[PDB]
Amino acid sequence: ICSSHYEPTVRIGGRDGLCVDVSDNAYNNGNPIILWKCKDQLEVNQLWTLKSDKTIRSKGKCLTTYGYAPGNYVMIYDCSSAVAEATYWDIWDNGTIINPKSGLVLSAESSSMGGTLTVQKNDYRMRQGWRTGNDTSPFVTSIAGFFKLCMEAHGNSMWLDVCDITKEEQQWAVYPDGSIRPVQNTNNCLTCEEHKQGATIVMMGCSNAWASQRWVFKSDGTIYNLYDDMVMDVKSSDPSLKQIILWPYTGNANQMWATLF
Amino acid sequence: ICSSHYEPTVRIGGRDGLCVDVSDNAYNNGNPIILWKCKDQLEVNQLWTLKSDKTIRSKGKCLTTYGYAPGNYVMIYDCSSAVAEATYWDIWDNGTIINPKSGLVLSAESSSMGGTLTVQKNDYRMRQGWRTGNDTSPFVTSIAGFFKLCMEAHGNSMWLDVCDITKEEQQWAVYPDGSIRPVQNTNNCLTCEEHKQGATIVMMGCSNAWASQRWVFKSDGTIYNLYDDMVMDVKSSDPSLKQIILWPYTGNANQMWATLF
Amino acid sequence: DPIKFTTGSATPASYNQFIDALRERLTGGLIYGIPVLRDPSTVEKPNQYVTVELSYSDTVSIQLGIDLTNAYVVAYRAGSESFFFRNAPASASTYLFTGTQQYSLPFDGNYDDLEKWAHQSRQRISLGLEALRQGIKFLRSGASDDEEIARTLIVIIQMVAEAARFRYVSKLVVISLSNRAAFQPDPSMLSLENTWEPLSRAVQHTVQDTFPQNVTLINVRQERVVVSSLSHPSVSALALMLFVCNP
Amino acid sequence: DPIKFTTGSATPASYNQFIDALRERLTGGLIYGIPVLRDPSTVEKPNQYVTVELSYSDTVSIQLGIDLTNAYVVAYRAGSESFFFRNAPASASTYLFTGTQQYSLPFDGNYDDLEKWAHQSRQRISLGLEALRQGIKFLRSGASDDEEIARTLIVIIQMVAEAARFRYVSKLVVISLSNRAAFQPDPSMLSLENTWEPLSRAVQHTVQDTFPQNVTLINVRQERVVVSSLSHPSVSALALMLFVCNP
Ligand SMILES: CC(=O)N[C@@H]1[C@@H](O)[C@H](O)[C@@H](CO)O[C@H]1O
Ligand SMILES: CC(=O)N[C@@H]1[C@@H](O)[C@H](O)[C@@H](CO)O[C@H]1O
Ligand SMILES: CC(=O)N[C@@H]1[C@@H](O)[C@H](O)[C@@H](CO)O[C@H]1O
Ligand SMILES: CC(=O)N[C@@H]1[C@@H](O)[C@H](O)[C@@H](CO)O[C@H]1O
Ligand SMILES: CC(=O)N[C@@H]1[C@@H](O)[C@H](O)[C@@H](CO)O[C@H]1O
Ligand SMILES: CC(=O)N[C@@H]1[C@@H](O)[C@H](O)[C@@H](CO)O[C@H]1O
Repeated sequence: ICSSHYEPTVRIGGRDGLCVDVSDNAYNNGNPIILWKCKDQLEVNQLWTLKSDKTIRSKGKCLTTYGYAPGNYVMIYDCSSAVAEATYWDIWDNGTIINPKSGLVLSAESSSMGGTLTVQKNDYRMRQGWRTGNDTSPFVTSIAGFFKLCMEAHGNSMWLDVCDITKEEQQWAVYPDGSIRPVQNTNNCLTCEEHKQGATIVMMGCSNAWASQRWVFKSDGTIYNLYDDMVMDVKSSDPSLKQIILWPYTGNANQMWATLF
Repeated sequence: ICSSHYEPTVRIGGRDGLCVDVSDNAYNNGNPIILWKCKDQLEVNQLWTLKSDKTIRSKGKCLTTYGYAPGNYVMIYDCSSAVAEATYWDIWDNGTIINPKSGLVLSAESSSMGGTLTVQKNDYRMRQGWRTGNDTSPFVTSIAGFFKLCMEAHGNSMWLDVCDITKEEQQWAVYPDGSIRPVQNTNNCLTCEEHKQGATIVMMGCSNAWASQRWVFKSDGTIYNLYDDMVMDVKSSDPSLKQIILWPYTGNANQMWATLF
Repeated sequence: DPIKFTTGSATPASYNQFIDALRERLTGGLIYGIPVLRDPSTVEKPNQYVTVELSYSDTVSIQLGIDLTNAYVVAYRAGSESFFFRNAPASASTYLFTGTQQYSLPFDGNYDDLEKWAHQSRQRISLGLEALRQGIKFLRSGASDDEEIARTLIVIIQMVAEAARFRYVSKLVVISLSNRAAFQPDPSMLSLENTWEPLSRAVQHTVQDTFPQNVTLINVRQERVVVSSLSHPSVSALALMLFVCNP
Repeated sequence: DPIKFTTGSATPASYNQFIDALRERLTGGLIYGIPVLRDPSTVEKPNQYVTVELSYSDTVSIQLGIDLTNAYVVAYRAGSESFFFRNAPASASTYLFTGTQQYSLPFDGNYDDLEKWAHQSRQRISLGLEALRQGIKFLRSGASDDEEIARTLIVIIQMVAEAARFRYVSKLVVISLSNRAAFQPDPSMLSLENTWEPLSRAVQHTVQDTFPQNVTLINVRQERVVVSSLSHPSVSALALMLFVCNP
C-alpha cells in the first residue's frame, strides 16, 4: 500500500514551454503569479512543493486564486491568511490543474512572457495544459506509426514515411503544454483542421493555443485529444494518401503509435 | 607456365571403394593386378607413381595390359622388358583410365575382393570409374538442390526436402567409382530408371555397377552422366512431385546442385 | 501452456498479436491506466509460471519458462531436455518442464552475467527475425557452446520479455520485420531495460501526477531525459509494470 | 561500375543473378573447365578495379572496390566519403572512388586482422540478409566505430567476395534467404575461405587428373577430407580460381 509521506517539489512547465513563476521573486500576499522563461538553474521563485493538504507552495506561501470567477488571477498569498478552499488544487493525470471549489482551472491566457495566470472554464486548451517538474525541456522524439512508419513533416501538413532517424523532418518536440511541434519550426503545432469526426490533422499556429492542439500520449497506445475525445488515425489504414485523421477509438493497428525517443 | 617436373604417387580407388593392388605384394612380371580392400596404412603394393612418360608404376615396375583385346588382363611387368605402348596410360579428368593404343579402358569386372582387372570397351561403367589418390574414403556429404532444398532418401526412391544437417537421410557417400550412395544403405546407388530423356532417378543395386549409376559433379554446377550426356533435373521445377529426372542441360536453377560437405 | 509465436510465417501483424496475447496473460491489474503484473503474494507457487513456444519449423521448436512475476525467463525446454538459469528457485524446477531431464546453465539470468558469459555487451549483439530463427534452430539442435547459449538467450529475452514491457521494444522489433534488417539496441532501449523496476515504482507512488523521485532516461543521442511526471510522453513507453504497491 | 545488388526486393533468384553476373566480370579464362581470374600481368593499373553497389533503400547505398585480381575488396565508398584498407596499394587510391574524400581504415584486409579489430572470430559473426541490410545501413550513416566497421565488413566480404569463389558460400547464403534465418560459417566454409590459393594452384598444376600436393579440407564434423584429384566431388565447390599458371 503505497505510502504518501512524500511531498515532492518541482517546477511546472506549460504553455510554450514556459515556467510557472513568482513575479520578480517577490512574495507579499497578493502578488500575481506569472508565466516566465524557465530560468537556467533552479531558483526558489520557480519551485513548487506539492503538499499533502492539496496546496501548492513556493517559499512556504500559497498558490491562490483571487476569486472563483473565470478570469480572476492566481497570486501568492500566505496560506493561513488566505481563504481555505481558494488555495486547494488538484492536478490530473490528464495534465490539467483544477481548483475543486471553483471548478475552474489554471490557464495561461496571453503570449507574452510577462503574462499573468487566471482560473478559467475547462475547455482543455493547450494553454490550460501543464507538466511537472524540474526538467521543463520539451521532449524531443520521433513518433512511429504503423510498422516501418513515422510522422514526417513537410511545411504545413504531415504524413507518414519510412522511419529514418537521420531525417530531421521526422523529429518532434512535445511541449509541457501538450502541443506537438516540429523541431524545424517550433512555432507550428499539430492541429485539427476542425473539431470533426473527419479532419485531417494539419499544422498550424500555436499562437492560438487551442483545445485542438493539445494531445495526450495515452497509455493504451493512442495519441488522444481530450476535448474531441478522439484519437489520431491513419485514414483507411492506407498510408499512400498522406493523410492522418481525427477519429474515434477502434484500437486497430492504424490508431496505435510509439514514441521512439 | 605450370611446370611438369612433378611426378606424384597415389593409390587409386574405384569400384565399391576398393583399391588397385599388386597381388599378394608379389612383382614377378605377369602377376595379375587385383582390386583389393584399401589397406589400413600406405603399403607399396597399393601405391602408384604417375610418371611423366605416361606410365603407372608400383615399386618401379609397370601397370600393363596383357594384350589389346577387350577382356585381357592388366598385370605387373618390368617396364623395359614390357611392350612399349602396352604400358602407356591416360587418366581423364572425367575419371576413366584409358590405354591410348588399345583404346580400351581399365575396368573392374567382378564383385569379389579377389577380382582381376581388364581392359574393356569404354561404356562409362561405374566399374570403369576411378579416383586418385591416397584418401580413398568415399566423400560423405549433403547434396543441395534449389534454394532451401536437399536430396533426402527414403528406402528406394529419393526426392527433395528442406535442408537439415541433423537428418541422416540427407547424407550421401560419393564413391571413387562415381556412384552416389545413401550412407544408410551403401549397397544402393542412385540410378536411372532407364537411359531415357525422362527417367526419373531411382535407387538400385550397385551389384550391377552400370553406366547409369556413375555420376559426375561437374564444375558448371550440374550433376552429369557421361554415358547419357544428360544431367539431374527437378521435374518441372516443381518439387511437390517428389521426382528428379535425367534431362538435357538447360542451366536453369533447377538443374544446379551444391555439395554441402 | 500454448502461447506460441510461429516464426515461420511471421508478419508485423503476426508478431504483435503474440506480444499482445502475452501481455494479456501477464497483465495482473491496471494502475493509473497501466497494466501492472500480479502481487507475488497473490500467486501460489504451482500457478507461478508460463510457457511460451517459439517454433522454427514444426519439427523444430523450443519452449520458454516465464515467471508470472517478472516476466523474467527462468528456463527453456528444447525437446526431452530443459535448462534452467543458476538462480531460478526450487519452484521453477519442480513445477516446470516436468517429465523432462533438467540441467542448470552456469549463468545467472540478469544481463550483466549473460553478457559476462557471451564475452559481448548487450549492445553489440544484433536483433531481428532471422537472428531469432537462428536462435530457435540453435538452442533446439542441442550443442553445448555456453558462449553461444548466452548470446542467443540475450536475443530471445529482449525480443520477448523486454518486448512485453516496453512498447518501445515491440516497435523496434516490428520495424526490423517490415524492414528486413537487423538492429542493435540504442541508448534509448537499454535505458528502458535497465530502469523498469524504478520506473514501475514511480508510476505507482504518483500523487499530484508527480513522481516522488526523478527517473532518468537516455535518448538516442545520449542526452538525459529526466521524468518527474506520470503525464510525461515517455511514460507511455511502459506497457507492463512490475507490481510494487497498490494506491 | 554498376554491378549492383538491390537488397530491398531480394529473392534467392535475385541474389544469384547477381553473384553470377559478378563471377562473369571477374572471370578471366577457363582452366580445366573452371573459371580462372586474370593474370595480374595481363591487366593495366587503370583497368584493375571493379565497383559493386549494395543498396538498402535508394537513398541509401554503399559501393565496394573489388580488385579484379582477387577478388579481394580494397575499399568501400559511402556517399561523398570513401575508405580504404591500410594495405591497398597506391593504385586503388588513385584509380578508385576519385572525386571523393579518401580515408584509410586502421586495419589490413585479410581476416586475421579484421577479426583482431572486431574482437570476434569469423565464426561467431552471423550471416544473413537482414544482417547485410543492417551493414549497408550502418556503413552508410557514417558512424566511426572501428570495432563495428570491421565486424560489418567481415559480413559483406563473405556474402560477396567469398560468395563469388565458392559455390558452397552462394548456397549457404541462398539457404538463409529462403529460410529467413541467419547462419555462422561452419568448419566446411572456413576451409574453402582459408584454402583458396593452394586449391587454385592444385587445379592448375594437375597432370594425370592428380594434384601434385594434397589439399586438405575440413567437413562439418571437423574430419579431414584430403583431396588429391581434379576428379574429386569437392573440387566442384570452387567457382573462381585465382590465376597461378597456364598449362
Ligand atoms: C533541496 C531543494 O530545495 N532542491 C530541490 C529538490 O529537493 C527537489 O526534489 C528537486 C526536484 O526533484 O528540485 C531541487 O531543486
Ligand atoms: C468515475 C469519475 O467520475 N471520475 C472522474 C474521471 O472519469 C475524470 O475524467 C477524472 C480525471 O480527468 O476525475 C474524476 O472526476
Ligand atoms: C615417401 C613415400 O613413398 N610416401 C608417399 C608420398 O611420397 C606421397 O606423396 C603420398 C601421396 O601424396 O603417399 C605417401 O605414402
Ligand atoms: C576436342 C577433342 O576432341 N578432345 C577430346 C575431348 O572432347 C574428350 O572428351 C576428352 C576427355 O574425356 O579428350 C579428348 O579426346
Ligand atoms: C544528485 C542526483 O543524481 N539527483 C538528481 C538531480 O540531479 C535532478 O535535478 C533531479 C531532478 O532532475 O533528480 C535527482 O535524482
Ligand atoms: C606431413 C603432412 O602434413 N603431409 C600430408 C600427408 O600426411 C598425407 O598423407 C598426404 C596425402 O594425404 O598429404 C600430405 O600433405
